[PDB]
Amino acid sequence: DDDDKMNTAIKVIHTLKAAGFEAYIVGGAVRDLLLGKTPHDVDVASSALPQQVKVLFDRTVDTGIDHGTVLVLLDGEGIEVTTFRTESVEFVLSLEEDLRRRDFTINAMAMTEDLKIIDPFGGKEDLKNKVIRAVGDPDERFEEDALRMLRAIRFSGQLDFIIDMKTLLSIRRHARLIRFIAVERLKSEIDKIFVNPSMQKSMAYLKDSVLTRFLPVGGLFEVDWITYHTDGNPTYGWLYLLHQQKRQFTDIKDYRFSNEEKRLIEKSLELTALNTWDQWTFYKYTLKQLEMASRVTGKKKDLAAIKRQLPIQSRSELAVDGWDLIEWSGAKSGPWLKVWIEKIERLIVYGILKNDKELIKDWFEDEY
Ligand SMILES: Nc1ccn([C@@H]2O[C@H](COP(=O)(O)CP(=O)(O)OP(=O)(O)O)[C@@H](O)[C@H]2O)c(=O)n1
Repeated sequence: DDDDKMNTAIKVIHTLKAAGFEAYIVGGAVRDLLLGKTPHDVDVASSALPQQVKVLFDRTVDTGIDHGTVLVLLDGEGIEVTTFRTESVEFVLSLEEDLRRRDFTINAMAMTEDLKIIDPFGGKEDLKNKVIRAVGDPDERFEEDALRMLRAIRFSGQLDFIIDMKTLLSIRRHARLIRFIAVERLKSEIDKIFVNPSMQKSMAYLKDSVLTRFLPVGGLFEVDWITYHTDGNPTYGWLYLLHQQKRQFTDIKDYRFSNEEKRLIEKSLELTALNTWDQWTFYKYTLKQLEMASRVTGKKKDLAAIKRQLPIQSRSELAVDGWDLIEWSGAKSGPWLKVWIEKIERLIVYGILKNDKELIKDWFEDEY
């Protein structure tokens, strides 16, 4: 491989310890190393306080300082250094105090500079058995942050693990608490589930855990997911969900999509409702919308080639505009222009009228 994150984190730990502080790799990096995977991120936990970290490193980003977190920039990587803490934020004085309030045992391990695993809650055994289990009392972990309930669902698909039975029954009992979680955090976890492996298992856990009873419009996630295959874009999960149920975008708008996301969903839904697609269809809709609609209805056409082979790609290529029509018509500017521009546009897109000012003028003077 060519990873640098672990190496950089080792250097960060070394500098922290050279200055008298304790420092360890924590979080998913430890889980990933034990799974033989290359970590996406490597967090460091330290007895150093944020301003003490800033003294030791030339380049830091300080946005999370209130939470105890300094981002250390080193060797072209960024390592998050967080003081021992628990969230609710309270700084604490030992590693174990920090670890004992984390969500799941596989996420509550630490590793030293010398590769020793500190695993007070059996993270290694659960990792080996492929079990997502809350640290300590699950009722406690889920009251501290109800989003953890949904995180457990997400990890089951992402790692192909099961959810520990006691933990899962705890989620069932506290699923109501999900109502307090910012919808942006909910959407972020669901977007991950939609692109992760084993997503059908994640969706069955979502239902079995009772989360679908209390998530915003939670019942809508209970569709048949067998024929869903992610395209790497979480948006396709939301469109698949709606299409399977013959529902419209407004039914999921609680999740606070961006305008472009919403447009992509709404336009794709339109395409799936349109009986037959022709040149104007391929002209007016984006490739991304055409491809997502094709994906969700099961078509496999070579969409890109059809769009590319149209006479023009967009309105900016049109050889005529409203002010040419004002000249030829002798009429004052008004909404009629858009009507007539579109007539001309259609004729060009269907390859009937040449995209040529003088020939469009001929057509117009004859039609008007
Ligand atoms: N609610 C939470 C959120 C986080 N944590 C703890 O913070 C660490 C970093 O999570 P993180 O959010 O920074 C990345 P993660 O979500 O684990 O996915 P990835 O590693 O596959 O990229 C996790 O390992 C948990 O121990 C927690 O105890 N309760």
